[PDB]
Amino acid sequence: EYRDTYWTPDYVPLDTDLLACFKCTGQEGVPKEEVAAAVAAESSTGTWSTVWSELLVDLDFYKGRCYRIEDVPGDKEAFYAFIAYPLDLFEEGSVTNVLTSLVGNVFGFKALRHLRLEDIRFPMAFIKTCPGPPNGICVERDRMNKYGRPLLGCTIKPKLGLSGKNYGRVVYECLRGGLDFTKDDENINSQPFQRWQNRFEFVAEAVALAQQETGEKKGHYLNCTAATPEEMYERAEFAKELGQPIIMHDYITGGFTANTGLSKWCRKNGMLLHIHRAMHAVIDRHPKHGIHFRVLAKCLRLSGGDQLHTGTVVGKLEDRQTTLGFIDQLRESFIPEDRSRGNFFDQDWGSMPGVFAVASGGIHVWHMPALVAIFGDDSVLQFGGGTHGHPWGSAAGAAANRVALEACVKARNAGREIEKESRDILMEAAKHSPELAIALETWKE
Amino acid sequence: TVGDYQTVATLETFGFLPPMTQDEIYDQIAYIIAQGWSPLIEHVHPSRSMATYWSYWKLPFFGEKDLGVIVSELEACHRAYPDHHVRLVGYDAYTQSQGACFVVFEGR
Amino acid sequence: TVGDYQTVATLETFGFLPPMTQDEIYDQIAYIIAQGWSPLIEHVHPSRSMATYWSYWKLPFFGEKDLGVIVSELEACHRAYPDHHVRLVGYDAYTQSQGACFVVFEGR
Ligand SMILES: O=C(O)[C@@](O)(COP(=O)(O)O)[C@H](O)[C@H](O)COP(=O)(O)O
Ligand SMILES: [Mg+2]
Repeated sequence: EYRDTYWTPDYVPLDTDLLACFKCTGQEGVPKEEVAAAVAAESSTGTWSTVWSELLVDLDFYKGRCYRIEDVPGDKEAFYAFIAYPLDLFEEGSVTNVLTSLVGNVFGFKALRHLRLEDIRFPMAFIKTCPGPPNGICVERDRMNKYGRPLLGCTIKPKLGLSGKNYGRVVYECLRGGLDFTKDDENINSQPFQRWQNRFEFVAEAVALAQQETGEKKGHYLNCTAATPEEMYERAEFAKELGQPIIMHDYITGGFTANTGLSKWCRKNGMLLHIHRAMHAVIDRHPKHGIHFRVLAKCLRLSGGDQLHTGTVVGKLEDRQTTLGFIDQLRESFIPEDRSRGNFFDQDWGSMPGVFAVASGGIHVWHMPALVAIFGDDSVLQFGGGTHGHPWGSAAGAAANRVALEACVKARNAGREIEKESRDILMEAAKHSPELAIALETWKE
Repeated sequence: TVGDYQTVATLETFGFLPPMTQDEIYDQIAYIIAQGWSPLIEHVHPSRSMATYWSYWKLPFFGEKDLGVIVSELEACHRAYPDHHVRLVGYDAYTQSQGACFVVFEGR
Repeated sequence: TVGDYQTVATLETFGFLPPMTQDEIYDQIAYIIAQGWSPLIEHVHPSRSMATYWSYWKLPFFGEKDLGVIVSELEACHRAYPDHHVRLVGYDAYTQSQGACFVVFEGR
């Protein structure tokens, strides 16, 4: 027991292996090969002890090995440890198992002061066992008939207080004014002041009465997060019986077991799934501890869900290169290796559909040319007060964003620089709309 | 009256903006072609506007690199059907999706 | 003919009584305000009369203590929509309910 039986510098990973990257720094004095070897051991076999039983098995086959050590640029005591795991260690189509194995124990191990899971390469043999998105980008655009432009959303406020009927009152106003989605807030489950069978039924009327008046398909992500899985399926089946197209779930707080059961219920029943990344900043935020959100985005694309919050837009989450890095991984089918965007591995998804990139949290009308240049067309833009905060109401507010979005698209197509000519793509649009002309005066500038 | 917003019936994309000039159609068509997509013209009676399949005209312009033909194939569909919407589409063969979809003529 | 009662189509409250005088609207509005409720004006086409949501005008008068403004905001909704019902509502914020709900103008 001293390791360097897990430090294989000559090994060439198979195409069936599951690779991983760790940004690590260990105790003072111990060489890097030993401390990365300890990460190799404690995340697979966590050994060698001395037992009679550990000789009943060929343990050189199930061992995880560290084949490369690289230095973090800009830091000295840290390093990158690339570790390879055999495909036999994991259950097929189980993402609850792949994290329980990797991050289940190594984070408590004592010799490491700092450890961060940065990336994972999944092999094509593992990807094909997982369910994946229930629909994807190209199937959602088919079912909703929305082409050539990003989608628009709003989150109903006040979060706390509205009855089932006043809720549907405010849902009806934002939809009938230009948006195509509204959102249940993450808190809204089934509170005493608004039970869920009363919210579900009055929203179903506000959606169906705005779909007919505008002549466009509209929706509202109803929150089917619950305390039990029997309760979650019950809300999902209520929502499908009311004829609704889309629902919502919280995968970090409700768990991957529930998220994957819901994601495969949506394929047999033809529903869409919107995912909220609640309690992500507890894990992902600090730059030396925990998991990067990139890895929790890959696990989400593997488990299910057609849209995922990426946020956060004030004025954005901020670098842009890191964000554009895992937006590629949510959407593309093959992603090369680029260190600037923090992709440590070449990742191939084959034919697995992409996931919509939802931008959120505090957008206003002057942010459109920067959110169309950065995110592209396979994005959803969700404001909370951008729609509701308009001096004339919630329908005149939605009518101002839908005019400023379609003016930024049609100027991107025609070869103009949207993120650079933003003021004449907007002031020349307000000449033909008094709803936007007053919105540009409020949220100046 | 201000501010009393009235719900308006629209098509979908570019519906909230005024009708496009001839010069705007040029640049949208040029963008559609420069992405490598295939143009495609449709039309319906404005009452059947929410059908899942409109009506072709005539076949998608597979591998057409000239926008001076599509601006003349749009007045033909319009003159032949002067009470129809005239849509303009951009077929993407690798993704099996549509990169563009906006009504050009509204239906006299 | 007596006594042959004919079923009549009504709205709901105060529907069986004759249309209200201007002075009656004063006292109902004054009662609505004196309970602490918020006035709210709606209208629909008399055919869409059984919709669950009518149409606002323009925003609920949150914290308005003057009934000389609401009697003038009722002729505005009527003149702007001379073929609509004009309802008068009283929003209760603590109970999340409506303490009043009666049609004022019937739709010319
Ligand atoms: O802080 C702001 O600027 C807003 O309140 C908008 O103000 P205005 O209403 O004055 O525009 C943001 O919408 C919310 O903070 C979060 O967004 P949301 O609630 O949409 O998720
Ligand atoms: Mg902002």
